[PDB]
Amino acid sequence: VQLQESGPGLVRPSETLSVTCIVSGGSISNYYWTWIRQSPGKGLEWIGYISDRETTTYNPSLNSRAVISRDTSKNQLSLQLRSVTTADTAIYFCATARRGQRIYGVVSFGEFFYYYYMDVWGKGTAVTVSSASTKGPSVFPLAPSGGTAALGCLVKDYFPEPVTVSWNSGALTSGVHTFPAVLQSSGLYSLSSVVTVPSSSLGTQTYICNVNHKPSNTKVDKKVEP
Amino acid sequence: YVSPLSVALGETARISCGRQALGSRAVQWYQHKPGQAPILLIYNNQDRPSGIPERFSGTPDINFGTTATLTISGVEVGDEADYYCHMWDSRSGFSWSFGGATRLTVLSQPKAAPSVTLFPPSSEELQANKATLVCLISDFYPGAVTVAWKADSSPVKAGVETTTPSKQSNNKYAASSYLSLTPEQWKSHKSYSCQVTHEGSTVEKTVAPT
Ligand SMILES: *[C@@H]1O[C@H](CO)[C@@H](O[C@@H]2O[C@H](CO)[C@@H](O[C@@H]3O[C@H](CO[C@H]4O[C@H](CO[C@H]5O[C@H](CO)[C@@H](O)[C@H](O)[C@@H]5O)[C@@H](O)[C@H](O[C@H]5O[C@H](CO)[C@@H](O)[C@H](O)[C@@H]5O)[C@@H]4O)[C@@H](O)[C@H](O)[C@@H]3O)[C@H](O)[C@H]2NC(C)=O)[C@H](O)[C@H]1NC(C)=O
Ligand SMILES: *[C@@H]1O[C@H](CO)[C@@H](O[C@@H]2O[C@H](CO)[C@@H](O)[C@H](O)[C@H]2NC(C)=O)[C@H](O)[C@H]1NC(C)=O
Repeated sequence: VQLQESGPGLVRPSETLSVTCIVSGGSISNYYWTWIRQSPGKGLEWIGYISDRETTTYNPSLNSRAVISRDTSKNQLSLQLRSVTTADTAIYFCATARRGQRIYGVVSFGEFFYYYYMDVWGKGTAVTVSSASTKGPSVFPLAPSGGTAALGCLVKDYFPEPVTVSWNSGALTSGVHTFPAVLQSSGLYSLSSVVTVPSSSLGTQTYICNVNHKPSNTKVDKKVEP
Repeated sequence: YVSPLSVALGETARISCGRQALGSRAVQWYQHKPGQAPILLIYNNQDRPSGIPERFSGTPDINFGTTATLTISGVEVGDEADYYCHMWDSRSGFSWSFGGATRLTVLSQPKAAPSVTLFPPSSEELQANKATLVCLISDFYPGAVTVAWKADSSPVKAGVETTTPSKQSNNKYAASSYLSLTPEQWKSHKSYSCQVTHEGSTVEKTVAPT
């Protein structure tokens, strides 16, 4: 199946984080669902899971600050983490859990246990915890070597990630390279997305870069001209 | 939370699970690449989901003395990731933690020459009373790099923000460097140059106001 995550991107401390998991390719009532996160500098931390009877079970390390719910009308999983702190900044994945029975003796004697393994995952959503506010990014063009040339868009001064950069929707795929973001001393991020375009294609073909920053709710389309 | 595993290219890698089973065990091996979705490699000590290559294999719980070991035969550059050993048994109960992850680092990868692109500040940026030069390095191995800036003969020490070479799209490294200046400073000197030192090799790109 297919799983997609949605989040606020930024939550102030002492508030309530909330993420949503949209599922597709299968029913939501006949599967065990689970939430897992990964903080920067930390490994994967299993948050909790929910059964098909809507009876949830959470990690005792979260101090019962997590609540998982299921909505069959929109086929969505929901996770709410109250009283967030700087440590709760993490990428949140939702997955489908399968329960296997492991028997080493008599079933009547309780000589067996249940284990859970997740087979289908989601790409995850990045949610940061900070007291600052979201800032809209400024996008600048980088106008254009072996019959080709480099044409890029420069996204600067945004907070925080995620931020998506596309080139003419799905029309431009070859040469599209989005370099990792830099963390400046001011706490602001910046990245560059370049494309290797043939020199003859310049002047006749248009190349517009679409930049979307979800935490600040900004969407800008910039056309680069040599 | 990471244990290094520098293995040779084209050989067998045996990842021993950090947790020792107390009895009848149920071992899951997860593969997690940075910025991607974790993949379930092995969901029972000898079970393999559909689509997973046969190069991955776990040690079945035949006898008790068998240590949980993830075997990866014929490792490739695309196998570099974190490997989690989710352990279950009768005497430990519900194991909520994924355990320590083993990060695989495939060695003996051929050297790649760095591709450097230098972009001068933009006009819409110069009219915004700022000017940042962008130095993009891509497609090089390994991640050892030294980025320097030179305003003509004079070097530049302050105002340089360089990223970590985390980018591994085609399993090759890539990084970015930003030199922040004012428009007066940009138009002051004759030309600015980004000097990248990869494996000691020096490649230099140069731009100038025009
Ligand atoms: C006094 O009597 C006691 C009870 O009769 C007896 O207790 C027995 O003790 C033995 C060892 O001492 C235990 O053996 C162990 O059994 C486990 C469990 O195996 C069973 O379950 C697995 C899992 O099945 C799941 O997955 C399959 C798909 O793979 C599904 O079809 C299935 O529905 C489940 O979802 C299963 O694989 C096993 O099947 C194997 O064996 C059968 C044998 O009929 C084959 O037909 C089959 O093809 C397969 O090869 C089995 O159903 C096992 O994993 C261990 O390896 C170990 O063998 C018994 O569990 C335990 N209890 C019972 C009820 O037997 C005492 O030992 C006895 N004492 C004396 C002195 O006589
Ligand atoms: C039962 O207990 C014995 C007690 O040691 C175990 O025997 C050891 O097994 C390990 C397995 O790696 C060997 O390295 C040791 O040399 C063994 N020691 C002796 C004294 O035999 C045994 O493995 C346990 N399990 C079973 C099924 O017998």
